[PDB]
Amino acid sequence: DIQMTQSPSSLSASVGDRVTITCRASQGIRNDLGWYQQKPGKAPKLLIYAASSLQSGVPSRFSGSGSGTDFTLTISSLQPEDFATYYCLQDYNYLLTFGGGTKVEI
Amino acid sequence: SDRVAQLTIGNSTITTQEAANIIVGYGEWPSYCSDDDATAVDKPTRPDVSVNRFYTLDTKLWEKSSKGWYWKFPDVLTETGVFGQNAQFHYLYRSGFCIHVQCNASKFHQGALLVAILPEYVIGTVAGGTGTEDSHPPYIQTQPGADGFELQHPYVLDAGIPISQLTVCPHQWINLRTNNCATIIVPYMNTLPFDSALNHCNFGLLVVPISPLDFDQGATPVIPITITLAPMCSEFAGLRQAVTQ
Amino acid sequence: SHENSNSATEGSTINYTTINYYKDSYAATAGKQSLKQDPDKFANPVKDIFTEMAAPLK
Amino acid sequence: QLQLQESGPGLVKPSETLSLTCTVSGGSISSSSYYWGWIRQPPGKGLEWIGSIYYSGSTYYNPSLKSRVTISVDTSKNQFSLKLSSVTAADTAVYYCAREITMIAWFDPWGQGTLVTVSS
Amino acid sequence: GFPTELKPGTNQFLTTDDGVSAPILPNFHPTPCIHIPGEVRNLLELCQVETILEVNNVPTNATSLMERLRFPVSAQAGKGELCAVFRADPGRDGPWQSTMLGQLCGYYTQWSGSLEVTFMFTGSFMATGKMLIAYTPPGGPLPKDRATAMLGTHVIWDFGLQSSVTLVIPWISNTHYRAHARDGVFDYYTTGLVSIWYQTNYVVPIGAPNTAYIIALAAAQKNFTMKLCKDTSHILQTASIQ
Amino acid sequence: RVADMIESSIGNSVSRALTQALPAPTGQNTQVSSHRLDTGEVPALQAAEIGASSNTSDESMIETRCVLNSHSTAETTLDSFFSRAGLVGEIDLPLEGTTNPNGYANWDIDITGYAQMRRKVELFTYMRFDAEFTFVACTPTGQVVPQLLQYMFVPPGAPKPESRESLAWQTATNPSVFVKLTDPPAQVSVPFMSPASAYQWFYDGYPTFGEHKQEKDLEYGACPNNMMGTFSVRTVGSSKSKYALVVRIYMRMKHVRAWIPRPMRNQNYLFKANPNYAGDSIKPTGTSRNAITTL
Ligand SMILES: CCCCCCCCCCCCC/C=C/[C@H](O)[C@H](N)CO
Repeated sequence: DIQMTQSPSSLSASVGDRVTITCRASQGIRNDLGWYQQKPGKAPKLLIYAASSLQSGVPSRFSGSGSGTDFTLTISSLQPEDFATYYCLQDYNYLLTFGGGTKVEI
Repeated sequence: SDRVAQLTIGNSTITTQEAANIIVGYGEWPSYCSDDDATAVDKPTRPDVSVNRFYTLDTKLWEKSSKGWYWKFPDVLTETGVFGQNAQFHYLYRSGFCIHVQCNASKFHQGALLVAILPEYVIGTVAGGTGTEDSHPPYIQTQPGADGFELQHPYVLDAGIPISQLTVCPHQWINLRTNNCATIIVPYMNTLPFDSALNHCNFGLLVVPISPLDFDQGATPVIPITITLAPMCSEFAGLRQAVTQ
Repeated sequence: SHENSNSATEGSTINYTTINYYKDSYAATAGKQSLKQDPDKFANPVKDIFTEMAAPLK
Repeated sequence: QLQLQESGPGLVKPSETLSLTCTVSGGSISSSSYYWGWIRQPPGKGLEWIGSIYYSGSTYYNPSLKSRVTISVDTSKNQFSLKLSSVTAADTAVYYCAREITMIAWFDPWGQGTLVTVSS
Repeated sequence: GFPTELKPGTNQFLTTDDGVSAPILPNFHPTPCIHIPGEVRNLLELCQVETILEVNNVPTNATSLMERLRFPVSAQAGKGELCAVFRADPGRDGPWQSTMLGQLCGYYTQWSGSLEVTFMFTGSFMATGKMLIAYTPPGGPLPKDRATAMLGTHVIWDFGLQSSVTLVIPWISNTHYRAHARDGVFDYYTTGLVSIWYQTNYVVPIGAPNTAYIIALAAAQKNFTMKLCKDTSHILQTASIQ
Repeated sequence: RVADMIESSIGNSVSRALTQALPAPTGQNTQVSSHRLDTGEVPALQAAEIGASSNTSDESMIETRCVLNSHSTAETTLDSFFSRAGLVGEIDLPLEGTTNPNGYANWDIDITGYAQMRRKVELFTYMRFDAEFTFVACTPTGQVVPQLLQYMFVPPGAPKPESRESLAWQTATNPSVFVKLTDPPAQVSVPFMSPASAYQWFYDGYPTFGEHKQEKDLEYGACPNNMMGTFSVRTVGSSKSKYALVVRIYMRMKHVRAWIPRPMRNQNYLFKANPNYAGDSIKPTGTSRNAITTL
């Protein structure tokens, strides 16, 4: 199984700052990556699919970039409501694997 | 009618079915030097059937992480056939070219491949990376013969200039979904009527995958790229003994 | 006009309009270069031309 | 709009047959452009997709769990169920059932989530 | 001799002055000019040649620089998803800096005429799909969704045997020429925004890659012109040449 | 009778031009266009693989009004883009130091010493032009002093001066210019002096035959047709000048003819007459944004 490595495993930022979290696979999926947010004790929420498509209802401050090996999720202005754990999910060869998960807290 | 083509020259013929149009670099066909342009007085040599023909140099493998390759013209032919012999025996050479790059794949393969002619393609080294070394490229890198050379920094074309603007020179694309070959006719481009085929490289052929090759496991993994080329209106003058460099 | 034609644009299938005060032509002014244009030499250097309306590949 | 709300026993001691049942409300399970996946999350750890079921019965299992799981779909009652055989201590977790679009890394909407602990 | 009066501006050295100078070599004739292919008479001939537009100017690592020459198109959820967006003003920092048109605009202050961006689909032959490529004139913000973008100028591209489409960005300006747009008051000269959306999904059969790439190539139309030549703020070397 | 020797019987030497230049004094006008609901004729679809640029126009993509465009194309000609004097040389004649300390200097002629003019001229492979050179002499502070300078153009093969007393400064045949620093700048016009039909900023080859070893790699790219001699400057006197001097040399082209446009330099220049670049500091052509979907 191709395993995705995320960076960093934790963060600490302020409101109104840009938070960048990277997730890079060993091999190339080239768009088969999505980004999910999860508040403590709640189900994951689909932020991004195809590594670039903003899910309807997700604020435009969330942005997915890149393709192939490395992918990037950026929050242009971190918000108090954006304290959560973010995962990257790859779906290659019809087998889906989640990332390590980064706990973004203010 | 416009996708099927046949290029016949000398004793050679190339047939293609999934092809684009033919590009005549700068809108001019190769021709012989006129009496007003010429300066050398000895009568030129025009073999015209034994040198003006298609030669197949060698084949590269297009992998999913290829940087791209380049060849130097007329350096690729300085050791192949009667043209190579003429270019070694004569001091002065002149000719245009018809380059034909071939790359075929299934309808389930994808990838794009820019094929460009860059006149006076000077190669620049990395200057030791930090930009302090007054380094110069070795002889093998400037004139790689018929094997070409694998590009190290395709984005700057190994010369500090952007590949994105390389489409300003005579070029075509090999788009595996549309065509499987590219044909470019280049006239003789030089500030002189003749010149040496051993010291001066008139232009460089570049083959750079702009869109990476892709396919699913189970399809053919080996996608070759074959370069073929025909000298045209070849002229040689200044007969002497043979020299290779 | 008994000044020798020494300019770097003598011939050139062009017609300049230069001012000169010497017998050497290359010492003249720049003049007005001809406003001709051959864009297809680079934009459309195809052996077989095709119209805008037609499908390029057939 | 679509909603998922699964049910299943909260206590499953080892070597039992852990079984869930996810029902779909406000929509049809018989849709040709959606799979139905099961996601497992150990307490305090990350997520781990288990397997997806197609309304025609086709399955895609996790290679780590291709033999110890069974995902079934009942189109009559708009439901799908997961059943785990030979449960161990490394099986307790919170489980979710999600709607999936293949080849896009899509999982939306999700369920409320059901947490099961392996204990006697 | 002949009475004369010297006026203001004598002894000055204007670099753009076009006058006669003293020749250093009397009776000198240059080497005759032979015919050379590819002569250029006007710079506009270069502006009407398509060059790759770096719409995907996200990556900057020295190894991922070539990924700027194309942007991805993938299977989506069939909800009119947004694919890419860029500004349409060629003299501005951004994608257009990758084109010969952009570099030449760097040397001129004011420009005019219609632009043209050709997108080439470099995916599999079995891959089908439809896109909506929309130009939004100035004033209108970046469209939030396909419905808002559809209200401006736009074309609907269908992937097929012809693997390229042309979006003609027409000259829609209040002024006859445009100075290069920039952040600040000079944003008054903005051209608008080019967006790309999914008209339908990107559809492939089994065994074809789920992701393809589009290569954008920009150029100028025939009503294009530039004026007020200047020095480029495009490269700005930061050292001396040894 | 041989048929094939008669069939050709002629070297055409025509260079059949697929295209010709037409007069384009102004950008083309726009014609009125209306809606077209048709089949078979689709001007919007192209084939970028053919290698040609799109022939699509405004009239076929939108419904356009008639615009009578009277915008001149005169300023984008070569004689408008290159006939601008820019700094190409800077020579120093100080009183103390290790550079040109003996009141004279030699400067081999080359446009590739400064980034601006170099990048402007690199746009083309070949150029043929007549130069106009202007010399602006002053002190490092820009002060104008009463000093007499001699500028001598020494073509290749002529004796270069080794001292300000050198007999080479007699200029029996070499062009020379005597200027007081209080006079206006010294301006001369130079013809096209290359042995070839045009200067070439890119010469993919070696000037000499033989084996090409690493110790001679610096000969790669050296075009003797571009080496037009040296410019030697001295303070006219048998005694050291009492003023520290700097001479800035500007050049504007005229009667310009260019061939083979090239991709424009997008990396910092490192050395003269080679495309060398820093491999560890390669940079994108333009600015970079955060995401392709956001501005
Ligand atoms: C009395 C002083 C006269 C000054 C003489 C200056 C002569 C200048 C030589 C002609 C102009 C050369 C233009 C550039 C040619 C070559 O490409 C460069 N040297 C190489 O980069």
